[PDB]
Amino acid sequence: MIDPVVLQRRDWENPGVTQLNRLAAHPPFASWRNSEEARTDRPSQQLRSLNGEWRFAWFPAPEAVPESWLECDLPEADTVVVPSNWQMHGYDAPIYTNVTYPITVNPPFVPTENPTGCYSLTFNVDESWLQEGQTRIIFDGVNSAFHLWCNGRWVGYGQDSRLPSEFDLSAFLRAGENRLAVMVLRWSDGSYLEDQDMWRMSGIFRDVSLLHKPTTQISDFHVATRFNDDFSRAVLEAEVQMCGELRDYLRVTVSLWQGETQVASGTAPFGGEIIDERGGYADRVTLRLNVENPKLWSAEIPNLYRAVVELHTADGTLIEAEACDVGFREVRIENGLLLLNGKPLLIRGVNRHEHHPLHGQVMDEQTMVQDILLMKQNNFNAVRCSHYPNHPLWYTLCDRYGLYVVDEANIETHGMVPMNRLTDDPRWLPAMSERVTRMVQRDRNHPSVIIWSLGNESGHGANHDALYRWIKSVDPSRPVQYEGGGADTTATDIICPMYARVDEDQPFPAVPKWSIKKWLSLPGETRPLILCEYAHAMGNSLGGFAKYWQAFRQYPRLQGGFVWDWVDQSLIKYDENGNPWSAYGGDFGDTPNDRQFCMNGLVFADRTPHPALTEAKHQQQFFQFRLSGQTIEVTSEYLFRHSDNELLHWMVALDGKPLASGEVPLDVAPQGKQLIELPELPQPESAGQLWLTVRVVQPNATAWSEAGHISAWQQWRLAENLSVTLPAASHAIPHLTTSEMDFCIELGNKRWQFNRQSGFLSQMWIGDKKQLLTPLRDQFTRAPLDNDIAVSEATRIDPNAWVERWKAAGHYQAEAALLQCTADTLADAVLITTAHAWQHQGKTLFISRKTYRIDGSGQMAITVDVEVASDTPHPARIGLNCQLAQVAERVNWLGLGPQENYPDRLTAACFDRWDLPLSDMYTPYVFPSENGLRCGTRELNYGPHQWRGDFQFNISRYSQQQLMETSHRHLLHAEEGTWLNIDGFHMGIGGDDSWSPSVSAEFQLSAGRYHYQLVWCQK
Amino acid sequence: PNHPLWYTLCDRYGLYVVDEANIETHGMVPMNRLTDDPRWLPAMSERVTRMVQRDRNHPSVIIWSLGNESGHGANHDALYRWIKSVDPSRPVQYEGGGADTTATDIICPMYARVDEDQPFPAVPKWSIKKWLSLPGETRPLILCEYAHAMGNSLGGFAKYWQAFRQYPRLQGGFVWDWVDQSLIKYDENGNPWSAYGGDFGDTPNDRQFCM
Ligand SMILES: *[C@@H]1C[C@@H](O)[C@@H](O)[C@@H](CO)O1
Ligand SMILES: [Mg+2]
Ligand SMILES: [Mg+2]
Ligand code: NA
Ligand code: NA
Ligand code: NA
Ligand code: NA
Ligand code: NA
Ligand code: NA
Repeated sequence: MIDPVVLQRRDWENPGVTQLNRLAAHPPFASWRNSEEARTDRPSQQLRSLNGEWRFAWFPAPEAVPESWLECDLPEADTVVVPSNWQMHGYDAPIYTNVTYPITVNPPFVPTENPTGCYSLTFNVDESWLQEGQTRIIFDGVNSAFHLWCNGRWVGYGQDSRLPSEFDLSAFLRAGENRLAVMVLRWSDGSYLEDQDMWRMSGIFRDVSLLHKPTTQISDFHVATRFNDDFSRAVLEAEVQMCGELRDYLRVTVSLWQGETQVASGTAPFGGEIIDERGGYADRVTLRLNVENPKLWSAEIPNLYRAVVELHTADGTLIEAEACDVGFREVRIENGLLLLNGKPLLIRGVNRHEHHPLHGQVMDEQTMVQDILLMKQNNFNAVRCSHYPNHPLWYTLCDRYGLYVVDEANIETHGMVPMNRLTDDPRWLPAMSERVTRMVQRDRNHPSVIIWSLGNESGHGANHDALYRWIKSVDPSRPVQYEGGGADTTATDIICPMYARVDEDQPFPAVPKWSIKKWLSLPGETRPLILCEYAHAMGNSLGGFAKYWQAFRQYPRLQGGFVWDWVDQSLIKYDENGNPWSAYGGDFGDTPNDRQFCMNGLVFADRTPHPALTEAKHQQQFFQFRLSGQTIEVTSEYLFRHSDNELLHWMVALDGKPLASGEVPLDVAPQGKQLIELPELPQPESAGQLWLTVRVVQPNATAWSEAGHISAWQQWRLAENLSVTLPAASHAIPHLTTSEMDFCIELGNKRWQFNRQSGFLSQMWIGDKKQLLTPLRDQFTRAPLDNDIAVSEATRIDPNAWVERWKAAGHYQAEAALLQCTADTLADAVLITTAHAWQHQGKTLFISRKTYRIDGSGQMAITVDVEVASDTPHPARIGLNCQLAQVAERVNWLGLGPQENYPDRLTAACFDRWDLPLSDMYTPYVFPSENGLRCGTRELNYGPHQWRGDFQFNISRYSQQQLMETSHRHLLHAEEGTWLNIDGFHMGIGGDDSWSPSVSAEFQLSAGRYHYQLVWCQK
Repeated sequence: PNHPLWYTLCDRYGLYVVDEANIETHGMVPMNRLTDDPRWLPAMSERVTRMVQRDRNHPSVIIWSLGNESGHGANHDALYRWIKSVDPSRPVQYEGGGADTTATDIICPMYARVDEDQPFPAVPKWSIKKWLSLPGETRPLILCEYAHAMGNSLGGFAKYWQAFRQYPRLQGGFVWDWVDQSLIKYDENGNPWSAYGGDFGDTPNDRQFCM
């Protein structure tokens, strides 16, 4: 077995040892030996990728690894791609757990059965690399700890899954063929700081590379940009550090480029200013470059310069060059406001994990770019790196596309009891400090990073305070935030709670979540408030999103938040027929697990939007609208840019029929206003409601959007002319036929049947074709949403959860008892009158009283009046349902759409005539629930049927019962015909969080008495 | 940190104590080379945290010190905040990097003179009366070392005390120092004599500067 010191020391069970022989952290290097190549950011011959086909063998523990593996390839090993997580190749199971550690909590110890990945690579090194200078290896991401060997000799050890580990291999390599051996441990003492709510995987999951640096080398460099009061003048200050022999002829030149133009330059020998009694840094120099009228960086306009750092002899010999993109911007908190370039930010943010449904936690350029384009297209301007430093390319892309970044240390100890057990313990300070300090050393030159975060969900400990102060000391250019221990501790510049509600206090002992409006004004409080997590987007969610944005806009110091979160953490599995399906917690034999709680995204794992995404896009719009008469007032919420790629399209329609349209160019200054006078509108021919819709279209393509991109919209009701004309009097009269079992009504080809034992319409005919597969009955329940269920930890139930209260009240079990069923014959109609009581174990929950009026024109008017017992939990819905025999291709409606919308999530929807394929009327949430509702609907058309009134509906091939009984979307089967759920009223979906009741009072069905009417006819 | 009995004796006899972390990197160039280096933060933190954990219940300890002559690095700032957080009962002081940095609650220079400025670059030793009223300065001033008692010395001692008594915010200081670091050697006849640097074959050495 591999030995002796390595297995003896057990460095992976010691928080005092987080590395051996690891090189110092630093900003991204490429060691260009040509300055023009550095400037253009073209590939460097001194930076080689070792990604591709490696050899891999799996072992149950490090003790099981054979000693021979160190010297030569194992025959039993396989050839696999690197980077990769070994769970994704099927070597063992990924584990989904939220809070509870995937291992027994016994710090610093891990299980003796410790899955061990043995990676190896035979590769070539050219003689030229070994004759001179330094050859290092860089592992961007290894999860969670590893020992490294080169050509059979031990090199070093590393921890922290989310930052690069670098080792000098100069003395280990030979010309020609070389062999790396990497023993990766799944569990280590590092795991105690990696308890993020996500899939627990392992392996070499980020890039591996070889870097060649000269012996005399740039070892570090920091770029700062400071400004005068109006940002018309800047000073770029670049501190550069060298390693190697100090020499008088050595120089650094820092040159600043705007495209092909060099805007500034400075050259100096080494030797910093005196700093104390012993002198200064002889191995450092600081260059100061004056920049007049700098082009400022923001998410709105991501202006970048190129800084080239040249290490050279005085007489002109370049030793090496390094470089970075530079964004001129100031981030500061002043008078309680987070300012960027002097202006208060409004953070339209989202948390984003590094997740791919096929490749797990391995990130690629295409996916990153896809994510960024989708975020910006949906009006996000900010991302939180939940909850670890990201793949290095992410920051480069955020610099270039323009997104504000919160860079977050890889520290989460959520499963500890209490949460701060390790973070208050000075014995864990060393391991914690490296996760903070090495992040700052790596990422401090990226303009996109505007805020540092100390980690996530690790309570508040003294270690947090120490590292807070370390950051403030080494980098005063960026605020520091941290949510743990109450979101407003001494370790944060920003009040940054998770799931604090807008108006409602949640006064938990020790760590209350105050109403965000209340929080700001607590005695002595002065800081800005930006939620690190809010609007939990789990399944059918984002109810109440508009309430946050209204408050964000009204309150200066409420400066936004980061939605939780971007993308469902579902993984692809394959069934017996090789068909892909989306899996969640427990689907890999992983146990214990927290099931679907890993799926909280605005988008599906494949980046298909959830309906909630449009709600986010709309509330995060950068243009605000008001209407007065026929004048539209457009207000810009851009801070820096003019509206130079925007036109306003307007449209007036009468119940879906276009009356007039037109367009006006937008010419709005940042924070400015523009008045748009609409032309005189034509008088409507018919009766009904006029609707004005405006939309902001971007005529030109950008780096992040296509030509014609819609960025903003708004609707208003204009004039309404109420119909005062009586329908044409029909000559025909429907006939009533009575039996003991049934009332049958006939009118031409049309027939209705009411069952006298049940009291419901049991059948209808058009021609002599039956229309119903299941009778039309009241429905007071929905297939529970993730929010209704309100579970965040599989073993924990909130008795106050809506699903728990509905179940215990017997809402799902309640049986309809007939009280009345009579028939009457009027002058031109047959009138059926019914009353029902729903009861559970002697308690009447609901009473439904109806009339059905069928006239000579063939229309059936259903009037429904419902009583709900005041002491039963408010019902999910008050409506009717039936299974129609007809399966049609299209659904046509006049109401809110086109996408799924609910009462507390309908601001993004527009009133119009919508026409979709039936399949679009179902939302494929991975965990199935009530879905696909559209609200404020006045007319619905499906095949031969038309329903009219003022209702909410959903329509699909899946019953509420099936949705309720099915755990995974791939297990759903289309039922015979089409299930129609038509509601007079429907409860909000909530989502302020998904583990407690979160539906606001105004969206609960608490009125006790409810009235609605539907007219059912043939089209 | 001293032998544990020292604090017990200071508690019982009555002496105010500045308990100081075992951190001095005077010989580094510049002096803060290690203390501004995040890789040395772990080793440094233990010298501070384990001192606090040991001595925090002693009433005689009234002030914590982050060490001596190690310039001023970001590691001092972090450890300053660590103490402030874990023990709000005692001020934290530290002289390195100019005696009035963000890592000290007390302006605590060594060998700053009463009336005479010593305007060294980066780390000046202002007149103590002047130091107090520099623009924005509010802290008390207590010299961590003053009146260097080397051989025939302590000239001008009365000047310090006159100033300490006149100025409220001049709250005294700690003389350097208590006892000559001389060692006993024996001559050919076995008679004892007082030895200093260099007398043991030790080289390089700084001779009598230990006394
Ligand atoms: C905040 C922390 C994050 O990692 C998630 O656990 C989220 C709930 O899904 O809460
Ligand atoms: Mg360890
Ligand atoms: Mg967590
Ligand atoms: Na605001
Ligand atoms: Na989650
Ligand atoms: Na425009
Ligand atoms: Na379900
Ligand atoms: Na005094
Ligand atoms: Na001395």
